[PDB]
Amino acid sequence: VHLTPVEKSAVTALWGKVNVDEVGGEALGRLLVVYPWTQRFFESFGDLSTPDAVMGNPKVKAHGKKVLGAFSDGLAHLDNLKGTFATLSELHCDKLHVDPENFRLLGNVLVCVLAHHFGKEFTPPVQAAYQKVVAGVANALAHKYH
Amino acid sequence: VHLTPVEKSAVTALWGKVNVDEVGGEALGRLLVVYPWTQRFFESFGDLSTPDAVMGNPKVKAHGKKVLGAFSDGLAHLDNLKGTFATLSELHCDKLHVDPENFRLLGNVLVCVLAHHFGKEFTPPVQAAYQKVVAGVANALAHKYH
Amino acid sequence: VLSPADKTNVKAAWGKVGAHAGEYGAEALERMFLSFPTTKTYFPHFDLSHGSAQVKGHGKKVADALTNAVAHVDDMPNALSALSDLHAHKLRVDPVNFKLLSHCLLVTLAAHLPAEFTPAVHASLDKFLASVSTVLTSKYR
Amino acid sequence: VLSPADKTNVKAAWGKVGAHAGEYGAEALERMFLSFPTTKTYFPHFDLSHGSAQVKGHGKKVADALTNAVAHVDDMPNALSALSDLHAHKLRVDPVNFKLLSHCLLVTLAAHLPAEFTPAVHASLDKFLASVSTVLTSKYR
Ligand code: HEM
Ligand code: HEM
Ligand code: HEM
Ligand code: HEM
Ligand SMILES: *Cc1c(O)cccc1OCc1cccnc1-c1ccnn1C(C)C
Repeated sequence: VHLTPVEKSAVTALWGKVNVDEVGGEALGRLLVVYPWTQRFFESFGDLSTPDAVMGNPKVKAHGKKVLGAFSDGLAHLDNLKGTFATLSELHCDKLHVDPENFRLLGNVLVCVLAHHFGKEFTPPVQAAYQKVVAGVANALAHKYH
Repeated sequence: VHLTPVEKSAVTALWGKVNVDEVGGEALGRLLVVYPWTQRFFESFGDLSTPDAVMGNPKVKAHGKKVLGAFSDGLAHLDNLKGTFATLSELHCDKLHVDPENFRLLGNVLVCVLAHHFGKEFTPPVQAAYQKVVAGVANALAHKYH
Repeated sequence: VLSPADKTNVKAAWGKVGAHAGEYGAEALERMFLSFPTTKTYFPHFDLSHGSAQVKGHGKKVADALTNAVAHVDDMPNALSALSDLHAHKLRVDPVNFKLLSHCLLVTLAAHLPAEFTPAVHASLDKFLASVSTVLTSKYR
Repeated sequence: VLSPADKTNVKAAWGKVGAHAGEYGAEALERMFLSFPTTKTYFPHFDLSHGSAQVKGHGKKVADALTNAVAHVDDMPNALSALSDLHAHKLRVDPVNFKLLSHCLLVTLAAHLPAEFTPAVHASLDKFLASVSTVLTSKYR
């Protein structure tokens, strides 16, 4: 579903306050902790044996930053998520064969992290707008399966 | 969906042997029995209270025939499933709001019914070709969500 | 399947909810209805307006049911049979909707109890809610 | 959560499998590998050619585990703890793959035991395989 203009302003305003060094790493780390099979795609990343080990892993933090940047690209091109994520879709679908349900999971983990950081500022209407974003992103990332 | 020449010939040959009066109704019936929440979408169909009631229900059988006919249309137009199922997708997605996991489930129940009817003739390569087909149909029905 | 550590996390985290149970249950429902509008079709007999007394009251019922589920965490099928009757037999709720409410519950807990919502507790709560969801959507009588 | 009727259906159906359990396990694996080629990524060290003795041997192991699950249907977490360690802790198998194997097992049973594969039994068997899947993909120890 399309974001409304009010929703687009709300998501963008909140996103400007996000800690870009950290939030991506927390989302990726939580994915690896909450859904541990996703660790299979990151065997070269080192120690992922405990929650602390995952969250404090420099490669998880670094790679999370990249994940966050891609979400930032989506927020700047919401009318063209297909185009924006075309390359990433090929990598994740054609090369890595990540099951698409996992893209949905990461999206929702990111939403949980935003709630964690922003508290009562992450209002139900604000969440609803972000659910549209993460759904659009997941869908764009799974495009090669469509 | 892309099938090799031998896959196309294999799926077509099997499909010609399908009992068009029963196979659709058994697939839909089994969906309603195996995944009972799907009954919520069929309140107007009457008695669905037991497996025997579902399988013997005249409306389940009749509607099953229509479902089977859609799969036949899909088989005839494998190169353009998105176009073929455009109006059906609008119905299932925009009007009925059927969660798309259920599309995958019905495709796999159909495959179970084909195995049930054809036995050892439903070989692993034949199944593989049909899994390509039902995945394509499920994806086409879900296109309005993409 | 919850580990012993999972059960300790859920008992601890949900125990910190306390008198805010209904508030959080109501908020999770509101979050679900706004974020995933198709879920509203299960509640045509409810006043779903924002700040509805019926939603606040139902949030309490949902939250109180979870407390019952945590209290009988090793015998949830028996403990929650009435609710399985309701959600699986009567209402025929598509399991996707349970994933949606569970997610909204985690969001609510993360927003309100950020110190408690560690990665490990998040994991355990997600498993607990999935477990409750499986029981409520299964027909086992 | 299996009903008493579900457990009777599973046990009745698995009884008719008999000495063919390994054959069916092998066929389900083969059907999985052909229909869902991404699943082969978990077995890079296996001979996966058609007729592979290794796949036949593995089909027997899988079938034997399911037999053990049938024997311990009310005690699956305890009975299957080593297999959970393997699949959940060590292999980290994505749960979607269990849905694929479970589906291929149903396909195999429908192909071989059509008189046994009633809609009721199909439903019970699907639930049983989902239950086993949940145990093998959870870390609870
Ligand atoms: C849902 C939103 C997701 C976004 C926005 C995203 C974004 C990205 C980006 C930007 C890269 C870097 C590619 C490059 O530098 O060329 C990447 C790599 C990767 N992603 Fe994702 N990703 C997502 C989901 C997933 C999921 C769910 C998984 C696995 C379960 C996954 C596994 C990977 C892997 C394995 C790599 C390559 C890591 C490496 O090079 O060692 N991603 N992703
Ligand atoms: C996956 C492949 C599926 C196919 C090929 C299919 C095909 C069809 C067709 C041809 C119709 C008739 C529409 C018309 O007359 O214009 C229909 C109607 C319908 N389908 Fe499906 N369908 C599928 C999946 C599903 C699923 C999974 C559900 C529910 C869980 C569902 C629920 C319905 C309902 C409720 C109707 C309308 C019945 C009525 O008029 O009362 N369908 N479908
Ligand atoms: C953790 C998940 C859930 C819990 C713990 C839960 C708990 C409850 C409880 C305690 C009730 C009150 C039953 C009574 O009247 O005594 C109830 C009712 C209800 N629940 Fe849920 N529920 C959950 C998920 C869902 C979901 C996902 C839906 C739909 C999307 C749903 C739809 C309903 C409906 C329609 C009622 C109507 C009760 C009435 O007739 O007034 N529930 N639930
Ligand atoms: C009902 C589902 C399943 C059952 C009952 C099952 C059972 C087993 C058993 C009994 C073993 C042998 C343990 C031993 O060596 O003593 C095993 C190994 C294994 N399973 Fe599964 N399994 C299931 C599903 C899966 C799925 C879905 C995958 C991957 C897609 C998978 C991948 C493996 C792998 C890779 C091994 C190790 C093979 C080796 O190195 O020898 N299993 N499984
Ligand atoms: C009962 C069930 C159904 O219907 C589908 C999938 C999984 C199911 O149970 C999993 C299972 C099996 C054995 C022991 N515990 C569990 C489990 C895992 C999470 N919740 N549960 C229930 C408390 C049984």
